[PDB]
Amino acid sequence: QGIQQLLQAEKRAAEKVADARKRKARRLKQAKEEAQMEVDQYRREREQEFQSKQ
Amino acid sequence: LSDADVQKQIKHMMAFIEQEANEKAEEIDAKAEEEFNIEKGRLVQTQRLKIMEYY
Amino acid sequence: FLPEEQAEIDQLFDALSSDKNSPNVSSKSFSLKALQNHVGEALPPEMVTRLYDGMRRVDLTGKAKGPSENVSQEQFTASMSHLLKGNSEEKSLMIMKMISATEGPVKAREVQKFTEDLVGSVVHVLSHRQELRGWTGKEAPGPNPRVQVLAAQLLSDMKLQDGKRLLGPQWLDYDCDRAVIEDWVFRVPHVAIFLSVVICKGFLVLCSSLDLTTLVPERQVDQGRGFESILDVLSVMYINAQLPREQRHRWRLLFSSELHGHSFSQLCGHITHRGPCVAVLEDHDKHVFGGFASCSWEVKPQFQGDNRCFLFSICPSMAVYTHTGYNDHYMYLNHGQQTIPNGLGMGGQHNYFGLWVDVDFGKGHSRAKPTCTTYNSPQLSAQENFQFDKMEVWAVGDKSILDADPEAQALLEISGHSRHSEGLREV
Repeated sequence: QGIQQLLQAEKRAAEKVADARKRKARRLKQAKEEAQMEVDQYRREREQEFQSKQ
Repeated sequence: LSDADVQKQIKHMMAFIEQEANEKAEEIDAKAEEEFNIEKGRLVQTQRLKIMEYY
Repeated sequence: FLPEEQAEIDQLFDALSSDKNSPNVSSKSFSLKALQNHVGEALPPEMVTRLYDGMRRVDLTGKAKGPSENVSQEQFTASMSHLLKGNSEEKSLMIMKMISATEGPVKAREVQKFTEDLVGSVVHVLSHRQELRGWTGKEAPGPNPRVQVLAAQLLSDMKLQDGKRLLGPQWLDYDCDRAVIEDWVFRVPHVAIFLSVVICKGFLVLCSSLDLTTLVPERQVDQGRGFESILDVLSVMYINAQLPREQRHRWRLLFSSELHGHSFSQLCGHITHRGPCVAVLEDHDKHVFGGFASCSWEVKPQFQGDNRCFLFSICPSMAVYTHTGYNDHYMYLNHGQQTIPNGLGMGGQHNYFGLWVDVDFGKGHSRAKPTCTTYNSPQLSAQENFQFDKMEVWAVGDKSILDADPEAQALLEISGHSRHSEGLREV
């Protein structure tokens, strides 16, 4: 039917945002570890400071 | 003749305006990537000003 | 045609076919030597030849193998019946039958050459007819770089039938038939507008029901100050297209860095409370960008503005980014606080704007790294944090504290505190 099957299109509708909020709660701590990969950018100044000392 | 009119009307909402609740859903993924870059800036611009000032 | 217009369309052909320098011709027809005569210096040479070979390949009867060698009134009135009043199935017909001497789909490399053959000529007819209204954007010796980057913007709406846009060096070799150019003249209004000013301004048909007040705005600067702008005339004919229609006629000067100092306190004093205005600035790497504010600028911490504010781009590329409604963080203006940022900002959020001008004037950022949030707009500048020297704020459409209180200057002198400046300030 229609009103027997409209919520069957709405449960699939509401189950597309819960993965959009679970990916949003992941993307915060997804690359905060790669926001510690700027402590790999500290290397290129240190060997360069070892290069100005060289 | 009668079912050919009621098969169109169950496409009025099912894939046309209920599909846009799925289109309004996956553009919080444009809003969550902007928050991710704030913390990516907020942790670089508090430490890259520190671990480069040492050198 | 109306008989007001049917009068002066034959009054152009009757004076043409009576040429004296071309000898083997009759009274009913002209030849191509006199069509490059009355235009004079109002059109470039690369278009007056296409003025010939776009009108000559009309088929009127239906039997001939191609174009006729003498253009008659039947072959003239029908082509303005295709262009000046015709429909989309008729309009791009005289686009494609101007390109190749053979019929067929015209290739995607040589529609680009025609697109840079048209927009270099609208600035030739409008300057020779003296309708610039002050907007004389200086031509570069060599090619004008704003003719080039404007012409490829129109070809971005060129939707081939595949659904995939023109990308990479395979963008030159598309068999673009009448199937695919006929929505392009439907989607892009300016390729329909610019043909009505290259033809109907040198030919001087005064009965034309166009509007030239709303195509090119009027530059209103105060006199006495020799002032050149950042934006030349093809750029101010680009930004003027995406404004509301009600405001497109007059662009008044509000702030400019080479006349009113290089200060943010002058910027915030000249553009506050002056209605909707277009801020446009150019950094060190020749990247012109900016944005438009829909309401007045007002100094307050809150995010002000509504959905008509947009960001654009001119000199790297020409594109316009309207609102997306994810957030209403539209405009921003703060003037000397310490917990929230001090400057001008549009898009994004606090410290993550899509366009930001700081109080330490000549600096800013467009930190929309993937895109922006309010405007779906990219990183505008070349770097992440640019530096600029020229800024303009243009409105669209339409004493001091030292002399304020005479009791406080009486109490300051009584309390022992000096003046530090007599004979240094005026009165």
